[PDB]
Amino acid sequence: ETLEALILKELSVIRDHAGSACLRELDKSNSPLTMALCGSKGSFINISQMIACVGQQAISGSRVPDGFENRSLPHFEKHSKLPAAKGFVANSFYSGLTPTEFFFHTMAGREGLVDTAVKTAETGYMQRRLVKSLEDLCSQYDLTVRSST
Amino acid sequence: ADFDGDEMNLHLPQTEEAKAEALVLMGTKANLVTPRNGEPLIAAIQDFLT
Amino acid sequence: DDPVVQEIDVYLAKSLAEKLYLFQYPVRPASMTYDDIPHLSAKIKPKQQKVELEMAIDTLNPNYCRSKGEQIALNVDGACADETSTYSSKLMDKQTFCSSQTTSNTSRYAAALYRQGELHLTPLHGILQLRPSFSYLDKADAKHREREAEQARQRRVQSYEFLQKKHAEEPWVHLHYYGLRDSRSEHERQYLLCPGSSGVENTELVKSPSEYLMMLMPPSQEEEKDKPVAPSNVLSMAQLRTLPLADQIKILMKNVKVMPFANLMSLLGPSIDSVAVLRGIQKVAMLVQGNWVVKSDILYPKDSSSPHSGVPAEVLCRGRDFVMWKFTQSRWVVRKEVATVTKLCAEDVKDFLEHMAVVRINKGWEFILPYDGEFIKKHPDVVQRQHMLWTGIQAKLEKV
Amino acid sequence: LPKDVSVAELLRELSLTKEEELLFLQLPDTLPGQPPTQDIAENACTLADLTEGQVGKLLIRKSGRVQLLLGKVTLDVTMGTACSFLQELVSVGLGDSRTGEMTVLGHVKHKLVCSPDFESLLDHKHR
Amino acid sequence: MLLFCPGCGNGLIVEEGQRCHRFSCNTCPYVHNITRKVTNRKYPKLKEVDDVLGGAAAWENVDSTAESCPKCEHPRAYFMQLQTRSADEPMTTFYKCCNAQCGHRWR
Amino acid sequence: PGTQMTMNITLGVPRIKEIINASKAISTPIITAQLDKDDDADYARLVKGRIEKTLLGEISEYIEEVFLPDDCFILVKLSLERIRLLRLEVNAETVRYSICTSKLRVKPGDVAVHGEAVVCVTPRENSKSSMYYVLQFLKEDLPKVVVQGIPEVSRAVIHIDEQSGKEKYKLLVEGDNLRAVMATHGVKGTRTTSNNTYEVEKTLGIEAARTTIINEIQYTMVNHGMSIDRRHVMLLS
Amino acid sequence: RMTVGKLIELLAGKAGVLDGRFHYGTAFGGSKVKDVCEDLVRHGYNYLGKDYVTSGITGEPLEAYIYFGPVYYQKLKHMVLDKMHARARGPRAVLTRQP
Amino acid sequence: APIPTVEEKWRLLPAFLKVKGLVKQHIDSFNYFINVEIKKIMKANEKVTSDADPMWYLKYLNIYVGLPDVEESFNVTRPVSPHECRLRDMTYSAPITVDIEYTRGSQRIIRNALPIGRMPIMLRSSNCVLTGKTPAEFAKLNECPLDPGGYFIVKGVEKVILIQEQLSKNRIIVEADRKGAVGASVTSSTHEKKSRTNMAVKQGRFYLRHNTLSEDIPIVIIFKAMGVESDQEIVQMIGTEEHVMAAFGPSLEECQKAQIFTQMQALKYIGNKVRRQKTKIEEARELLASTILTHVPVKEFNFRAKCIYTAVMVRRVILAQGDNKVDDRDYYGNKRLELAGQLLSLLFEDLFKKFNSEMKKIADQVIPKQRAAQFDVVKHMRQDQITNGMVNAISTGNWSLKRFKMDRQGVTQVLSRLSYISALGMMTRISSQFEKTRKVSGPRSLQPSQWGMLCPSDTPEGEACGLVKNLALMTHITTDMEDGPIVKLASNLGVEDVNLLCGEELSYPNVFLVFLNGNILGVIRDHKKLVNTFRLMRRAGYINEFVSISTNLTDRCVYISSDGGRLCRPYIIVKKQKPAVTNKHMEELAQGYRNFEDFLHESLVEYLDVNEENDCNIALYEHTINKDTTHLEIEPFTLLGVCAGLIPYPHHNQSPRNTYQCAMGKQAMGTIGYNQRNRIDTLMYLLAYPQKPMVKTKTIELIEFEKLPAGQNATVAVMSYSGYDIEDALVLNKASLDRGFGRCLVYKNAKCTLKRYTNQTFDK
RNA sequence: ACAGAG
DNA sequence: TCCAGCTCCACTTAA
DNA sequence: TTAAGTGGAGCTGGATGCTCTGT
Ligand SMILES: [Zn+2]
Ligand SMILES: [Zn+2]
Repeated sequence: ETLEALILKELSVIRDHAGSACLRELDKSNSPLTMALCGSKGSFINISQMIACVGQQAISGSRVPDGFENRSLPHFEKHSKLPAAKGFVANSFYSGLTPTEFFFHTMAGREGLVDTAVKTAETGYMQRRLVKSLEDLCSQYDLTVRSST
Repeated sequence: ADFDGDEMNLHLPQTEEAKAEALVLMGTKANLVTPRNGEPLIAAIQDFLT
Repeated sequence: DDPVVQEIDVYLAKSLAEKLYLFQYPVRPASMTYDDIPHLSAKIKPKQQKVELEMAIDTLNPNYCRSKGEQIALNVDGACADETSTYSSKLMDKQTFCSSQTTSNTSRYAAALYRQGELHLTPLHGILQLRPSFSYLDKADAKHREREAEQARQRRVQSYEFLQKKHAEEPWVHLHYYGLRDSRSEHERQYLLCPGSSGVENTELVKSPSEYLMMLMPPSQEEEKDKPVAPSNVLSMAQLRTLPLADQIKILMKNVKVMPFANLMSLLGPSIDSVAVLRGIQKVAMLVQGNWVVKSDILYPKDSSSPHSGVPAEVLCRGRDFVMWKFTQSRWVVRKEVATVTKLCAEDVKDFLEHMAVVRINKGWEFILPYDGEFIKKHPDVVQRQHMLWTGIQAKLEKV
Repeated sequence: LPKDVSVAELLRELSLTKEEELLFLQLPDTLPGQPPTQDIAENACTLADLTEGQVGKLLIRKSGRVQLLLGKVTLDVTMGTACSFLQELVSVGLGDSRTGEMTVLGHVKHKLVCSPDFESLLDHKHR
Repeated sequence: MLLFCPGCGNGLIVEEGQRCHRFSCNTCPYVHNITRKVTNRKYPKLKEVDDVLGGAAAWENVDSTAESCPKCEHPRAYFMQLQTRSADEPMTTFYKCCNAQCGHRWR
Repeated sequence: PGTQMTMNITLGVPRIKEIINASKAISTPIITAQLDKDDDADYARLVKGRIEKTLLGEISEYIEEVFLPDDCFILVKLSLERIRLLRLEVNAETVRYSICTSKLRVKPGDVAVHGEAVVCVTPRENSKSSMYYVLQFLKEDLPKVVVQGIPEVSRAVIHIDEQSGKEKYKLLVEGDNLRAVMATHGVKGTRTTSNNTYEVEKTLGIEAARTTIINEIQYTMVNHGMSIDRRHVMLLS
Repeated sequence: RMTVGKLIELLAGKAGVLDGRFHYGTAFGGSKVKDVCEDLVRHGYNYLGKDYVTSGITGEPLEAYIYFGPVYYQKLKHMVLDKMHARARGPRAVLTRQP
Repeated sequence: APIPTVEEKWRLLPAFLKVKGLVKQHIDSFNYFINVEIKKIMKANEKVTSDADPMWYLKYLNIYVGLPDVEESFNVTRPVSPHECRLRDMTYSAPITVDIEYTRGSQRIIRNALPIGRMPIMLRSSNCVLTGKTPAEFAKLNECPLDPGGYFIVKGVEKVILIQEQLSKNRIIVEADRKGAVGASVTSSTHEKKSRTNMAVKQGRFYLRHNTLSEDIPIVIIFKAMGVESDQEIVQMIGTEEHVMAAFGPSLEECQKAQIFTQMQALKYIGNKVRRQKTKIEEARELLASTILTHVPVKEFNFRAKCIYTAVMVRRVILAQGDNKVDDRDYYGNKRLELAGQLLSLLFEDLFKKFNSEMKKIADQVIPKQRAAQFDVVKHMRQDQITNGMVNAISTGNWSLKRFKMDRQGVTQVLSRLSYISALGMMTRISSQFEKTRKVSGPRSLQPSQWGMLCPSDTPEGEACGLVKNLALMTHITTDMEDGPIVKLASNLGVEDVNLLCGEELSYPNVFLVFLNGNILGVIRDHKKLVNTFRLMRRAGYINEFVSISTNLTDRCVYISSDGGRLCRPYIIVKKQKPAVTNKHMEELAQGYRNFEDFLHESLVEYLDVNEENDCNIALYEHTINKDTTHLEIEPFTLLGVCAGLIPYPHHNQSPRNTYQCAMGKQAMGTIGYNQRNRIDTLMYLLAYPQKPMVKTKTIELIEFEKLPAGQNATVAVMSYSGYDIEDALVLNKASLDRGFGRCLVYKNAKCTLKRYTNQTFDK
């Protein structure tokens, strides 16, 4: 687990020093830079991710778990803890993704889709309970909060 | 709302009291801030900020 | 890696081919042999081979708790009956062993008495596992419980009771035992050898490696119910035994619309009759511009519907044959609007051509493979009779 | 404990000791022969159909390779699972209908396994 | 330790006899007198760790430093990025900022 | 805010769900405890070892069964070097007193303390659905007795702060017994809290449980970037 | 949303209709940007598809350049004429007398 | 020195799609059904006999299906096209005719063509009228050449039997319980009986649970009932390590507390726990012989080969309690796909046994009672039991089969004809097993085991996100194989029998087990020679090329999977850092000398399974090849499916955008086929002036999308204009909509029937 | 009962 | 698929 | 010796997001 934290340290320095190197050489009257400075749509993570480097593809707060025996895909060696074998993309969305990097980024995207889909039945029953328990309370004219009874 | 094939509902109130409880209490000019933390919700959006 | 040591001869004996068994004990380690314990009864059934033994354990040793032995002997036996009895004395004296049958066929196992420099095999008639029995506790519970108190098509083969009644009909065969320390165990041990010369050439085992491989891996189907006449594109690289060779040219030329001459020798190999076969090949392919071209009758007989979408069209093979004739006289088909002269669709002509050629700008199509030599094979006369026959084909075209 | 191999098996029984040893070897399902006038079909040929006499030779090659040349084809000999329980090789003879002799010939220690060399059988005529 | 009867191969139990303690079978007369010291050592795993943690270097072995937070602008920082909610088409970040030990944690 | 969001802790929707369900057992309970002498870690490991559950097998270097011609027993040799390094208040006489607590009903006459490290446990007849060969039961059950600390605390840990002007050592305890962790010698019991509102209600009263509900809902809402005015969670509590 | 693929589809289409090709957009491959940037300069357009654009309301030129090209839009089955709905008072259920 | 690249490698994909993949899956299952399995069902039910009055019997000999016909008013029959069955609202079926041999006193009376029912014939199968025709002969059948088929026509609607995803039967699953305890289970499914057995460690001792036993009995009593009585042999079979024996000890100590020491005692104990449906001994012995672990065979009550198997289960529970290596339900080596043939086999077997039972009941009524004249059962062969069963179970979609306890619902769906991709995208759908029981988040995720088998991007959005899935472009599903030569080869490669050994060899560090679909073939030393020799015998052609072999080095087992319904994918064999496929081979493929099976036989292309690509190393491209590579990927764009194959440059987008395109692309207005004017459907959307895409994927060329497209090329300026385009709204051109852009057509339907009543009156 | 849409 | 009430059963104190 | 009050274990019954749009 010490190795995991150091690899995530060395890999996430690459995204910062790659993203702070593209934002220094963008001219003004760039359109994503204008749309990110005025906060209307986007950010600096998105510009630095579709120009410089798509970062570590993380699933459940960690690197990509092994789907096969002791490796993520058959395309890598067993027990390899390299960046490319556990979900570090090096390309941007400009230069396009390789097959393994595309598959890992799709793995990281389906978690967002499934959390959005599960979120709905996850929360609505809670709000139904809160409303059924709290709907009676009122602020009276004598500055107190009383129930119906 | 996001204008990507979005359906919204409508209700015409059928009583004068149902009008006046909807205008004074439920109008957009009287609901600019959210009741959660007092922050404004009706404000500018993309291409009105840019 | 030459056989640096021990070119060891391997023999075979048959004098014990139907007497030799193999008793193995799953619960007893290799150190604690039964060589010392005396034996009492040896029982067997020869068909449905099942062995029961009885071994006599002592009592004067310190490892026999006589207080428990008296109680277990009182439990199994009666108190004073002794007419028929499991144990003879007032103690547990014997231990009975029961067998279980390992396999159905022992045809492939062999015991090997390795002498110096040679090795003697002998087949096994059976392989039996002997385990210690616990039937005396069941007999003790039996003595303890007796002291206290137009039919349908049936399945009797798959019942335990009918199976036991099938096994009860065989009478027992009692046997004398002879231990390992007997001289008979040394006397009968020499029958695992065979009387034979050091060098004998074997009459059997003459089969070849490919026959042995075909014998241990037999072909799935001895003959198939339908016969493949091969209109479907079966494996051209597989020299199918039941297909004639000429039909493998017919299906190949239907696949490979044009091919070089030398590939026939490269695909068949020089063992074919590569001189007489041209009276077969002349009926299915004809040589044009140094190469073979498929004949018309292989692709479409005169009732075939259009093979493409758009406006349907009828087959007209001389509308193909005139095109391949034009490649025989000219360098190529070289002009823009041959589809008006021959009246048929452009979608026919430009699709037919697309299986033999590639387009260059304005000047039609390019012949896909270089001008090899016609005169590689010895035949002089065909060089002129080909012109006679294509003159006949031209005269056929001249009717329409 | 380490796991011995067939060349170390036959060396200790030959060079180290003159004393004979009973082995227990398995064969392939068919032996590469014709059943000699056995009224057949190309069925299985086993040891129950052959005759007495020399059946083949055993070649221990350099670097541990052990083959069983059993005619024109050479089989392959490998040490099987090593048993460590008791095994006894007995002769049961039914000299009479109701009685007979039982005799123990010795203890069997090692188990050998024979198998056809499918790579060499297949490299004669590839498919 | 498991010890098994040479006769029938059931499991032995320890009991006491008139001269010694004995291993005895439950189903046959076999007994084995314990004449001398016999032992079986387990050797279990000791509690190897002491595990002090929470050091500041154990906190800041993450990439980010010298960036800008919208609250206190300090360089010594600890960032985080998420994307695992595709209802949020915008990105997701969270930041920690601890140069002056101010300790903000916002979006 | 539940639609926006979802030592390990649970945050997001399951944390708010565990708060408002007010169940008696939450997933991952955490007791945060303050120390009075928060200067150096030599004092912190003492009170760490006073509350964390330590098994007998974790300090014994071997546990052997000895069969003799006159008696059979089970011998446990303590590894006193590890007792020295873990800074624990255990020896042979304390292990003798930690045994005879809910184990097979052994008698105090059955357990001896022959050295300072060796402890022999002579067994007797269980006499209730067991054979006197119950030595095998204590062969695998006696290493799981507790000798020191609180039986409900799974683990405890030392956590140090971030400030440059100071360095104080708190004590994040993963357990479900607030009353015990408050009451040990060396833990500042006036400033220690919990996450489980049921323990805070049972120990410190209904008003402290109200304060705990307020603090915990506001903490879970802050950690996912949300922001609720405190009057709403005040009304909920 | 980071659809750089649409931004390359536009450029590949504009470079494809000016010389009569179909540039491939195959997964993990396809025609690169460095090749379609050379087909647009050769036909007189800018090498990044941005064009000098005059506003049609005022007649003055726009300051920024605008990115023109053919993009393959597909029409979906969701039309508003099949979804506009209203009810003053109408038929009701029989069990619960509500609409 | 750079590794040379074969540039025409992609050609292996258009040569593959002529034969396998892309609804050829459904067709190769339905042809398999109507060619062999309807003969295996008749063989299992070949003779029926009335219980009263013997010496009378009906005997089936052969069964056929034949060509589709329609029965009309004046008993005129005629062959029919599928479009005529689309219009007139009838079903599209061919009559099942069986030949019989029955007794009317004269003991041998035979028949040859006795029609007993009507089988719905799937389109483009081996008995449809459409197969093997030219495109200009699809014209007189009013049928599109590009219609994929694979669907039925039942009462006019087009229903598709979807691909069902199951768990692999007959396999030990070692899993953690809700309580944290580690147990085992195997759903022992055979043809006649399905049942789940368990292995629970609820008190530190091992129990075994079953639906026939009212209380889960300890495991040593089961071993004593199964013929092994010494406890030493039980501990030999479980394991001879120290900690294994220490973990297993309290189950021997439990069995010695009771007085069970003999097999008769154990059978007496187990017999008095049986839920009652000779009692004590025999109802326990038969229960252990045919219900607990029913896929393991006992022949003559020799329980050795079942004792070895339950010892393997107990050893895996013990060794999984040490380190938490529990098996996952999500690795697709443990999934099996069930096509239309394997469902219609079960349906027809149930309907056919109900047919024989109804006829036997009629014969039992009419023989003892009525008349001395010898009746025939030919006069009671009412066809409407088979036809109504098949039509109702296809048209409605519920599969209530009492014989197999299957109660699936929602199997068939209506084939969607919104566009062309919608019709082709439905024919590759895989429904899941759970089907939205709860928000699982375990199978809804994307496992890495779906590499190249299932599409990473194509999935619905919403409650079915990650549960409805779609096949890749280059995948294949095996059928059930023969099992002839596999056992005969395996018993020559040094596999020792399991009967010639005690259990102690299972704890040796050099002895692996060889399984075959859940049954034990024995043990082996030096497993790598076995695996290499088996793969060479597969590459030569002696073993069928869909038989995969694998190795699990942790559990020390060598699996051989010959079963059907599991995923395959082709690859290129790489030997000593060079591929087996050369440029000369691909030129010979392009010129027509060879086809794809010629690549199969010459050991150039082999199929890999999901369990076998666990053991191999695969390079994506040729420049990734190092010394430990065994296979080369043919085409990496085959990773994406069919609906994702429309996306131009899909590897530059963010990943949810491709999913939203896989959803929206099915709903695009377009064209259906060449018969879209002769076709009368419920709701058909067309576009007036469609155009083919200007930027296209090779998948578009493969599925022939641009012969009938969906969409128009719009000249798009990307700018901020007029402020009505804020959140995803887009401004159009008024003078472009007038000239024809976006012009669609909407076709609807209105049908009316005019029936004749039983009373002689009629609508008018 | 199934598929969609937000 | 997860979780509060209800009921059954051993386990000490106390006479 | 046993009457009795209270722990712990198994069984039982309850619940699991909002709408339209079609077959
Ligand atoms: Zn014994
Ligand atoms: Zn801050």
